[PDB]
Order: sequence, then structure tokens, then C-alpha cells
Amino acid sequence: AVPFVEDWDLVQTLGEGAYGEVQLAVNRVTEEAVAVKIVDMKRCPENIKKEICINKMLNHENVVKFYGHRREGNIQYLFLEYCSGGELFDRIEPDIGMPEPDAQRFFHQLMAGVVYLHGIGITHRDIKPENLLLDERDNLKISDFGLATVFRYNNRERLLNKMCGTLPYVAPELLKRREFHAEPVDVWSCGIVLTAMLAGELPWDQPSDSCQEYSDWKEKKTYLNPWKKIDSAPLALLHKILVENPSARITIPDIKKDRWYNKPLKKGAKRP
Ligand SMILES: NCC1CCN(Cc2ccc3[nH]c(-c4cc5ccccc5[nH]c4=O)cc3c2)CC1
Repeated sequence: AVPFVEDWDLVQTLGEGAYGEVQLAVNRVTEEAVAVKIVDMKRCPENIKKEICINKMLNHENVVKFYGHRREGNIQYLFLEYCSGGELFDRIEPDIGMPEPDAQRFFHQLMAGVVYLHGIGITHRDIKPENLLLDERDNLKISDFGLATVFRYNNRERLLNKMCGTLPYVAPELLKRREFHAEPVDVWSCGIVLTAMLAGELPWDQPSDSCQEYSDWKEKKTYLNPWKKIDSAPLALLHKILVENPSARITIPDIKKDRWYNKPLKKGAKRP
């Protein structure tokens, strides 16, 4: 009933992805802020249709909320949660990382989001710092479900075979096997994200035997560049996550039992 409540103004550009751009939209009356993903279909009906479907199913504090979508010819307008904190990528100092306590807390939030997604049967398939957003209170939110898919339906898991994601964050089995379990792949990418937060660098371009960096990790040369600056406890967790055999790689339930995962490190927000 209130007059101009449905009008939104596009204040600025949050980031222009490969397929389009994302803008910060402010409500004309209430001044509520939201992000609008703008994609030009004439450049894909199938992809965007799936992304919208998966987003409608999501409702969790560590997953970017989906408010709705507006047709408007061939310019899909996806209204999503606005995270003023930006990308986790920008909170990682090159070659340094960030304070261990912050990384632990961001890792906890990441696991909560992934447990939720996997619990509802969907795999993200492209977990990386650029898709992990921070809200005003620094709470992590998993975003961009353009590459996500359902791996469990009617309590029956389906193996994946499509190759997608981002090389540095991709699990080795995706490059070596024809079919693979969805869950271990997201676990692996979360491991590369943790390494990034603690070392401020990616360990390898891709998890292939041909990649020298990857071979050195499998040979346990932890005295080398990335691993040397991490620290015992979290390093032990990484050894369990970045395991080549996906069937031997640690699961999320066990990650929540890991020593570093449960180590008291960070206090609450200064002055409650
Ligand atoms: N003065 C203009 C600059 C432009 C770059 N900007 C960094 C920055 C701050 C907040 C910020 N929030 C985003 C978002 C992206 C995004 C992508 C996909 C789904 C939902 C959302 N929601 C967002 O919320 C991206 C981004 C990026 C700092 C201000």
C-alpha cells in the first residue's frame, strides 16, 4: 500500500563478473540495501534458470540470501543479499594471510555454510575467496551458485562428471577420474581457502603430478614456502583435507572434531 516502496536506485557497481555485473541497489523509501546481479541472457536461459532454482532453496545465515528475480525482457535481475564487508579475497594480505584467530572463525562459518548446502543436497563446485562475502559484522556468506548442482535427490546420491570450478581450488580427482563424489570436492576447495587465509598464497596452479608444487606437498616437504608459515595445529588439519584419494580425505563431521578446529583462539567483538 505504501506508494514508492518498490522503486530501487542503482548507487554503484559492486563488481563486474565475466558474465555481467553486480550493483548495489538502495530502496527509495526504506533505504534498504541489496545487491543486484545483472546478466544479459543474449550473450544463457539454461544456466540462469538453474541458478535461480537453486537459490530459491537456500536459507542459512552463512549463505547469501535470495530475495527474488525480475524478468524484464532479456536482462535477468537477481536480487540478492548485500554484504558491505566485500570479498574475503580482499581480507587476505598477499604472502601473509591474516591473523590465525580470524581465519579460524571464517573457517567455522565456511564449514557451517557447506554443511547446510550438503545437508540439502547441493554442491557449490567453485568455493574460493572471491565467492565468500562478509557482511557488516564480518560474518562469512557463501555466494554465486552459477556452477552449483544437486548431488543428492530422494536420498540417492548421484556421482558428478562435469569439470568445473577454478584450477587452483579444484580437487585432484576432478582432473584424474571420469566420475567423482561431490562432497569431497567442496571439502578440498575449503582446504585451499584455509591455506590462502593462513599463508596469503595459493600452493599450486592445479593439483596435478606435473605441477612441482603439488608433488612436493605429497612428498611432505612442509618446510617449503607456503606450508612453512602456517603453524603446527592448522597444518595438521590441512594434511587431512588435502589428501589425494577423495575416499581417504577427512569429512566435515571429522573436521569439526579436529584439534585446531576446536582450539580456543579468538575473543568476541570488542566491547559486546
Ligand atoms: N567505491 C566503489 C568500490 C567498489 C568495490 N568495493 C568493494 C566491495 C564492497 C562490498 C561488496 N559487496 C559485494 C557483493 C557481491 C555479490 C555477488 C553475488 C551475490 C551477492 C553479492 N552481494 C554483495 O554484496 C561486492 C563488494 C565489493 C568497494 C567500493
